[PDB]
Amino acid sequence: SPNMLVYRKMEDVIARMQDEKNGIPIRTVKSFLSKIPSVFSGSDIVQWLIKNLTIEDPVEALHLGTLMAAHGYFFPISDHVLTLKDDGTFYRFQTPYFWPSNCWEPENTDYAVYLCKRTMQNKARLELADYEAESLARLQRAFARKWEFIFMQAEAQAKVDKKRDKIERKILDSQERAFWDVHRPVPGCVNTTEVDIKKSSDELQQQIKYWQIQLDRHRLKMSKVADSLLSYTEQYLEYDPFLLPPDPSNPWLSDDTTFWELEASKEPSQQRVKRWGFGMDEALKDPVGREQFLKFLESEFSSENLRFWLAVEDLKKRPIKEVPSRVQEIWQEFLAPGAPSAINLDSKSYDKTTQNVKEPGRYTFEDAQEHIYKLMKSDSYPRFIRSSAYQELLQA
Amino acid sequence: AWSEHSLDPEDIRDELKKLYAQLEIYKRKKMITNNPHLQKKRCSKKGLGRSIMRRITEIPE
Amino acid sequence: LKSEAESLKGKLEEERAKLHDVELHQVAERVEALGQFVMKTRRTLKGHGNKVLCMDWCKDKRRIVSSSQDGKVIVWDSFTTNKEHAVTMPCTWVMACAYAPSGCAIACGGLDNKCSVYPLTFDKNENMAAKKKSVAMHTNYLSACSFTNSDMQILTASGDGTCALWDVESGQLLQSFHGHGADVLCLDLAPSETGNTFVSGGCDKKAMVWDMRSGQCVQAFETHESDINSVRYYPSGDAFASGSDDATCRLYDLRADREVAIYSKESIIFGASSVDFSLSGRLLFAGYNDYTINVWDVLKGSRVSILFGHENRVSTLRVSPDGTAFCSGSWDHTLRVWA
Repeated sequence: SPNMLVYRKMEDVIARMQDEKNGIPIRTVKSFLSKIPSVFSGSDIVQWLIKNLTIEDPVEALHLGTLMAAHGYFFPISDHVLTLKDDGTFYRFQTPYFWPSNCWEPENTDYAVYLCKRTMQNKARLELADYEAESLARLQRAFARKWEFIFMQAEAQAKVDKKRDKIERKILDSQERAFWDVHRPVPGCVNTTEVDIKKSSDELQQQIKYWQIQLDRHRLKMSKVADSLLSYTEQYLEYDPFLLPPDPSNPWLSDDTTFWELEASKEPSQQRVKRWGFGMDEALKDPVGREQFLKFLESEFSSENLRFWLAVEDLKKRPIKEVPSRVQEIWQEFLAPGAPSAINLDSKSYDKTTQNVKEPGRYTFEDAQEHIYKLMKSDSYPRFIRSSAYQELLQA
Repeated sequence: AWSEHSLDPEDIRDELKKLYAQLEIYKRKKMITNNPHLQKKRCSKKGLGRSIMRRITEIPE
Repeated sequence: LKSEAESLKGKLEEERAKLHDVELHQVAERVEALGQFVMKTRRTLKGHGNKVLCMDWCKDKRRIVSSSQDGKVIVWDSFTTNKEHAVTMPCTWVMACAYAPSGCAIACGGLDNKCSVYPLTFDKNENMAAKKKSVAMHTNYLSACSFTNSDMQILTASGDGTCALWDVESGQLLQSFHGHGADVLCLDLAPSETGNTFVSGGCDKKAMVWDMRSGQCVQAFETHESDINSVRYYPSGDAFASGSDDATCRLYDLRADREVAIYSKESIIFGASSVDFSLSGRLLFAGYNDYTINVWDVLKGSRVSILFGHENRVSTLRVSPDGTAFCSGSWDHTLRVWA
């Protein structure tokens, strides 16, 4: 179960927190009104975080502390809503029987028990806040039968704990107050219990063959990948609109629209034209690049292979209703010998084509597309980038 | 003491004594809680006794 | 035979030593480090009435799609904050939405086992849900979709441990993948239009990548410490990293077949609930469970900011494709547009 590991890590945290030799010291304050022992101030825990965790931002360490304290690992002695506030207020750890890691789950009758007990310990005031008084009103109206032993065991517990010493009753009642704060919190702050429903739950011959495919699994050195990754970063590094953008026009930040609108304009910017020059794949991604490359191929009387590859791609878009209607037709137009558009195949290519053409398939012309595609990538794109039209358009 | 062994056994025995005291008071209330029906009182008493013996045998384990 | 198998493994170790002679960041320290960022809020959305649990950009680079857990899908304009659509799903826990390339339809579903798709346009002013046409349907809750660039074929993933491609009008299944045994949660297209492949990993602590031309589980990896909760391709089409509820994000190559560098920090402890790259392929994004976001350098491995905006947990996160900003999914019942 996932969150179990999370709670385990934070358990590591608090275990290092109340360390014998290091740790925060749980002090005993003396006041003009009273003498309160076994507390400490939130500035202490803030300092402890910053020391032993090296959390550079005070705010960041404070937010870590915030959610920790909203998972019941320490609470403010005079408040319902768990929030760590860096100041002189008094805190306390929680008990190993009342962590939240212990799969606990209170229920409505037990909330009634704690309500009767708190309301009946003191009888000097309605020692409570308006939300908890509201909850008790509902519990009354709906629990008409079962009240009595609730009251019974409540005052029984009151005697069984008051019989022990006066500071004991105080600390135990403080703890077993806060632990019900965290498991039924004030209307505002988020519950920290819930979870998402998603987590709501020959033999050696194939073995040996896996070993052999790992052998023939061609790999390259990490330095090679390093160069590839750095270089693919660099070639658009000057295009990153987060890090260093030359067009400062930011429709988000600087309330402009012109950047995208220039992007909509079919006329390519000089960035655009320099960016075409990296790879014809990116070109074909560009509609503008498709148009200009196709123009050159036409004016050079060489506008077929691109026509084919566009044909393959535009075929790979329609549903299964038209796959046969196109495959036979595209064969008869390009891959049927005797048609004007003469795609050119070798032995195994045309063999594969002839065998598959009976059956229209989502991966029909894979090897032929590879063949013509390596052809175009090897020949066309180079001369295009080398071409006068490319140079004249990249100049301005 | 703000502790783990001590406070662990402390809260544990606290809940334990609370349970056992609740049980004794239940034994007395058998006839004292004459306010409602017998079998209903019977069912409540039975459920309480069962859960209490369960919690006891678990505290013993 | 066992000895020979382990010796081939040792030979893989030897070739890995030769290939990784110097570490990724052991060479990466060479590139000049990076400077200060000042990103903070630039918008806010105030329409939902629950948590929000999915979001996607269009290709028009300005709209917004996001579905909720209470039956109500939305279509904003963060540039304008003015609703132009609305729609209600019959069910609860709508756990995945997707946007059409051109802007024609959106697929929302999960926990009802059937992934409906609605025609996005301003076609019928009566309802955005009334034209509900069942297209896919598994027998379990449905994790996500990737209209895989044709606008007539959508992926889906459920607790079945098996994904497939489902046509638009027909409901006619097109191929299947049954290499798994748990709940898969991840799915993303490749950036390349070379081989329309994709990845699926999941509760099994592993990740595996399908080749849609066959349906055969070619690559497969496992290093995570728990369930995984999303993944994304390195936007050059060459690798992909991720993070999960280990809080320990990692990045993986395709060509070397090896982990590249650890992404973790003891400070953050909570779960990792999304990732997505920046158009440079320089940064790294990830929404977390400790309510922050966390941009990390992809090379030098340091943090660069933590931009505290969300009163609750981060659900899922994306980069706009233009490359100009990013949004967050979060447990605070609203969205922001983080620039």
